[PDB]
Amino acid sequence: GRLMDRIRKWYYNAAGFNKYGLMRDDTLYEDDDVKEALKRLPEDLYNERMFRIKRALDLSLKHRILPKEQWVKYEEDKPYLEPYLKEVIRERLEREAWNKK
Amino acid sequence: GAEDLEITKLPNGLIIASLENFSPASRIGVFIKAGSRYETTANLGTAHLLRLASPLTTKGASSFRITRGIEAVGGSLSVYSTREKMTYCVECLRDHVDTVMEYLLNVTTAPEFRPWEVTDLQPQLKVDKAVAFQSPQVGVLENLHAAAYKTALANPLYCPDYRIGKITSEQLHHFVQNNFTSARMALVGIGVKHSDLKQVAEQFLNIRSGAGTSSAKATYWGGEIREQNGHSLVHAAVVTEGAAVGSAEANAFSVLQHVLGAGPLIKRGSSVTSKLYQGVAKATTQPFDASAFNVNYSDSGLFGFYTISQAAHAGEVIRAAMNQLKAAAQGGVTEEDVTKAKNQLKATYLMSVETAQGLLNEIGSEALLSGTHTAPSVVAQKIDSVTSADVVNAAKKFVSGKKSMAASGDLGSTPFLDEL
Amino acid sequence: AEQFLNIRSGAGTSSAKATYWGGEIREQNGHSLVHAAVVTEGAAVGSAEANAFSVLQHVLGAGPLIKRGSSVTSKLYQGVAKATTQPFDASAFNVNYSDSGLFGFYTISQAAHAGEVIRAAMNQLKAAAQGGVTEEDVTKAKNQLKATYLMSVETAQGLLNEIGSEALLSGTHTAPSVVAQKIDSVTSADVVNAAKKFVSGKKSMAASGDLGSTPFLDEL
Amino acid sequence: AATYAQTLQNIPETNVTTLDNGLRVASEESSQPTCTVGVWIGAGSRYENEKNNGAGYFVEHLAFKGTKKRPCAAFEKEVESMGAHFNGYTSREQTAFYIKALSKDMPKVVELLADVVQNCALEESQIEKERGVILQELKEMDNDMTNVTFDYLHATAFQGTALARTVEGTTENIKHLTRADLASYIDTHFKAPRMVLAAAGGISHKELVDAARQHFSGVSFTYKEDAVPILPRCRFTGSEIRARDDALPVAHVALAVEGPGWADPDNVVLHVANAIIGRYDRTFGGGKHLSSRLAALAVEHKLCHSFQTFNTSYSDTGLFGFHFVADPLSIDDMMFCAQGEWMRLCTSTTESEVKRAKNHLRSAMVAQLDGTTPVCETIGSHLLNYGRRISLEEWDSRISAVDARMVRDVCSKYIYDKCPALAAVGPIEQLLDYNRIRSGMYWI
Repeated sequence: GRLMDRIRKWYYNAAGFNKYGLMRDDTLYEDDDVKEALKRLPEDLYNERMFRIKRALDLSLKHRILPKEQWVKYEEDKPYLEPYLKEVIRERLEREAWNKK
Repeated sequence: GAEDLEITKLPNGLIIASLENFSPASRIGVFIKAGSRYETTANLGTAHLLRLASPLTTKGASSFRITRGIEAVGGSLSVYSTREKMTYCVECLRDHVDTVMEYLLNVTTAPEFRPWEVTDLQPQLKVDKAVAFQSPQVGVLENLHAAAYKTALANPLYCPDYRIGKITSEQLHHFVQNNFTSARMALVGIGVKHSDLKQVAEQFLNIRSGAGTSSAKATYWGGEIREQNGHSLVHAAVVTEGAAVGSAEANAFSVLQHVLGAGPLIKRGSSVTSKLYQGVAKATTQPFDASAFNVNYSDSGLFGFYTISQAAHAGEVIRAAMNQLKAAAQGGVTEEDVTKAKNQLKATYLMSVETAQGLLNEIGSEALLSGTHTAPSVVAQKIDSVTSADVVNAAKKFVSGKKSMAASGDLGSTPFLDEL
Repeated sequence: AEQFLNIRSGAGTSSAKATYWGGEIREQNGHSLVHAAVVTEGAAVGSAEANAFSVLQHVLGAGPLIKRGSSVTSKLYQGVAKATTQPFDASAFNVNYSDSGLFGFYTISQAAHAGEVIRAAMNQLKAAAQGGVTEEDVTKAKNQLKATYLMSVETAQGLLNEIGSEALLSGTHTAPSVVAQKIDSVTSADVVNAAKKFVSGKKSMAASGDLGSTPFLDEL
Repeated sequence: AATYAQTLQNIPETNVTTLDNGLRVASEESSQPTCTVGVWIGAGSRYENEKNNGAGYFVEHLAFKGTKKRPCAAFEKEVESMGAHFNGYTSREQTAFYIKALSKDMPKVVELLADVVQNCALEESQIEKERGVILQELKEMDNDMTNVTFDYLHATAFQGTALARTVEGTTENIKHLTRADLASYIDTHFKAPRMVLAAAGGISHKELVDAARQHFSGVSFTYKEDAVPILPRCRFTGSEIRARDDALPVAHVALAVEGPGWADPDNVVLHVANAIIGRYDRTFGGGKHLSSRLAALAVEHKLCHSFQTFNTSYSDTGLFGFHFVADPLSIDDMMFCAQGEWMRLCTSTTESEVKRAKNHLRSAMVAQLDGTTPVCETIGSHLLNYGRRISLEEWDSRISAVDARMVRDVCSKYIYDKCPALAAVGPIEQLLDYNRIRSGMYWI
C-alpha cells in the first residue's frame, strides 16, 4: 500500500547516497550475482555508472558532496540494474534446483 | 509394421512429413529455406552465427535447461546447413520425443538472442571455422562459389573473419523473422505417428505465414580465384553452370557424374569404371585423386571436376581431367557406361537412406522444396530414362560453358582457367 | 667501386617474361570506403609509347596541385565529380616496368557510390579515346609533366634516384632538355591512341572494401 | 504410438546356422532394397608373432587386388559395375571384409566374398607394390597423435605380449614379409570355424546359407582344423611411456586400467560409467552447461581441446581409460580433474547420474545399428565374441538393472588403487611423475 511508499521516500533521503549523485543500484555490494549483472549492462549504462561511482569516490576523498541541485530525487532514481540482477538470480536458482534433482 | 508416409500441409503453408518405421529411436527435424544465400554484404555471417546459436536461451527454455534437459534423456540437438537450407533436428528414444520436442520448438521459433550470450558466443565463430578449414577441401569450395557467382550463392558458408564479433542480436532476430516463416519451413519426423507430429506443428509453431526476404537471383560470374599457400598438395576445382534442383537436365549430369567417376567403391582400389580417374591415372605417375563434382541448387547448379595432386603434377593432372571431359562430350560414352552409371547412382541413392539421418534428410528435402514424396520406383524411372545422348550433351554444356576455377596450394605449376 | 666490390661477373638469374593474365581479384572487408583500380597492359620503360601514356596520365589527371582544391585540369576527376555527390578521389594510374607496364585509373569512394564512380572514370576514358582530347589539354599536361619531373629532383633522394635509375637500366644520363624534347614531342593523336589501347585491351581489376555495390570487370 | 519397449521386441530376430565345415551364417532381414554382407574373421595382429607382425595388414592390402579366378582389373570392374562397395579392416583381434550392394545381388556378393578370403591371388608383382604403399601409410599414420598414443598405450600396458603390437606391423616386417608368409597367414587363419558370414538388409537367411554352402566348401579332415585356438594370455602392466616432442603443438595423454574382456557382464556397467564422464571437444555447443562434470570443468577452465572415455574389450582382457588433447600448460589440471572424476565414480555416483548415463547408453547402442553395414558389423562381432547375438531388447534389460550402488562397486573393482598404464606424447613436461598419478588412483 501507499503507506510505506512514503517511508521509502523517507529512508531514501535518510540514506543520503543521492547527495553523491549515486543511484540506488550504484551502491550495491558487488557479490557474485551483482558482478554477473554488471557484465550484462549495455555499454552506455555501464559507463554512466562508472562515472557516477568515480565521481562519488572523488567527493568522498575531498569530504564534500554535490550541491543540493544535483542530488538524485527519489522519484528520478533509475533502477537500471535491478532487472538484470533479478534474471541472474532466477537462472542461478534454476540451476541450483536442477542440480539437486 | 511397415507402411505409408503421410504428409499434411497446414493452413499457413507449413508442411508436415511423417513416417513410422517403429524404430526404437525417433528423429524429428525442422527444415528451413535459409542460409548464407539470403545474406547481404551488410549481415554476412549471421547465418553461421545463428547455426552456433542453437543452444542460447529462448523464451520458453533457458540455455541451461536446453542442454541439461535434452541430455537428461540421452537426446541430441544439432543444426546442419547448406548455403540455402538449415535443418534443426533432435534425436532420442521414442519415449522422450515429447520432452525433446519442447526444446526443438523453442530454439527455432522463440530465440531471445540476448546481447551478452550473443557476445560471448561470437569468438566461437573463429574456432568453429578454424577446425572446418583443416580440410583444404573446404577452402576451395568457399572460393569456388565466390568465383562461380556474383551474389547469393557466392556468399561463404562460414562467417568471414572481419565480421566475427560484429554480428548483432538485431541481425539474428531480423534474419530469423524474415526467413523462418511457416511457408519456408517443414516439420519432418521419422519414428513418429503423423497425427502426433501434426498436433504439435499446430498448437505450437507460432511464427506463422510469410515468405519474407527473397534471395536475389543467382547470377553467374565465371571467375578464377587462386590461393598460393605452399601446401605440397594442390586442390583444384573447375566447373560450369549446371542443373538446378528438380531440373530435367539434372538427372543427366548426375549420370555423367558417375560415368566420369565420383568416389571410389573399393578400399585402396583403383577405379576402372571412372573415366576421369582412369584418364588422369594414365597422365600422372604420382599419387592423386580426381572426381566428378556436381551441385544442384534451387535456381542454379555447378558441374565439373575436382582434383588433388602433387604440385609439380597439377598441370598434367588437370589437363588430363579436361581432355577426359571433352573426349566425353564428343560421344566418348558407351551405351554400357550409361548403364553402369545408372546402377551406381541408384545403388548410391538407395544406400544413402539406411541412415536415420540419411532418410530424414531425403524425406524433408522434398517436403520443403516440393511438398510431395517421389516414390523410389519413380526416382528410378527418372534416372534410367536418361539417353546416352543426354549424357554426351551434359558433357558438351561443360566444354562450351564459361568456366570458373578455384585452386589452392603451391600453384607454381598449376594452369590458369584460360590455359585449359 | 673497383678496389673494393667483389661479388661479381655476369647477370645471374634472369626473370621470366612478364606474362599478362587480366584477372579480377576482389576483397570484401567491410571498409566504408572502396578502393578500386582498373588497368590494362601499358608501356614498358625506355619505350617511346611511354611518354604518350605519361601525358594521357596528366590529361586524365594524376594528383591535386591545389590544397583542398578541386582539379579542373583533371578530366577524370571532373568527370567523376559530375557523377557522384559524396567525397571521393580518382587518378590516372601508370606504372612502367622493364618488360611491361600498367595503365588505368584508381578510385576511392563511398561504398554505395563505387558503381557510379567507377563507371564515370571509365566513360571519361572512352570519351578520351574517341578524340575527346583538346590540343590544349595536351599542352597543359606536357607542362605539368615537365614541372612535376623537374620538381621531383630538388630532393637529394629524388636526384640520386633519377641519376641511378638511368645508370642502371641504360648506362647514360639523358640531359633534361632531351627528356623535355621527348615529352612535348607527343602528338594529340598519340594521346588519343594510348586511350584507345586501354578501352580495347584486356583489363584486370583489383578492388577492396564493402564491394556490395562495386561492379565486376565484365560490367564496365 | 508404439513404446520403446515394444519397438525393441518387434525387431526381426538374428538367424544363425552353422555349416559342416564350421562356418557360421547369420543375418537380420529387413525390408531394405540395399544390403550389407561380409565375413568377420577372428584374426589380427594379436595372432601374429614377432616375425609375421603386419602380415594380416599386408593381406588386407591384397585382399582386393584380385583372386585367382579373376585378376585385378576384372575383379574391380565386376564389383564397381554392379554399384557395390567393397571395404574391410583388420584390428588386433578381429578382421573383416564386407560389401554394400543391392539385396538382389546378395548371392553373387557371397560368391565374391568367399573368393576373396579363400582365393587371394597374392600376385608377386602386387606385393612389391603394396609394400611401398603400406610404408607410406605408416609415415602418414605416424602423424596422427591419437593413434600414435593408443599404440603406445598398448605397447606399454601389454608390454612383452602379443597385444603390445600395432596392427600395421613393423618397418622391418613390411620390408621383408614374403609371398609365403602372406599365404601362410591366410591358410593359417582364414578358416571356416573362425569365420562368420553375416548379412543385413533385405535378405532371406535361407537364400544366404544356400549360397553359403555353395561357395564356402573347404571341409576339414583332422580335428586340429576345426578347433578354434585359445590365445596365450596377455599380462597387463601398470607403467608409462613418455614420448616427448616440445615441437608438437598440443599434447596427447591416455590413461587406462585393465578391463575384464568381452564375456564379462560388468562391461555393461563400465560403459554406463563411461557415459557419466562422457566426452567433449571445443565444438560442443552445450559448453559450460554440459551434464558431464569433466566437460564443464574443461569448459570453465579451458582444460583441453577434447577428451574421451573408452572401454576397449578383447577376448581375455581390455583397456578401460581416457584420452585427452590439451595445451602444454593445462595438462596437469586436466589430468587432475579427470582422475578426480574417476574417484567420484568409485565413491559418490548418484542415481541421477546413472539414470542419465543409461539413457545416453541406450541411445548409443541403438545408434550402433543405424544402417545395414553397422547392423552387419554388430552381428559379425557379437558372434565372434559372445558366440551369439545380443538383441537391443537384452542390452536394455541389462542396462536398466544398473544403479548407483552398482556403478560404484564395479568401478571401485577396476579402478580404485590400481596401477594404470600411461602414454603421453607431445609437449608433456607439465604432466608428470607416475607416482603422483598413481596417487590420483585413490581417496575420492
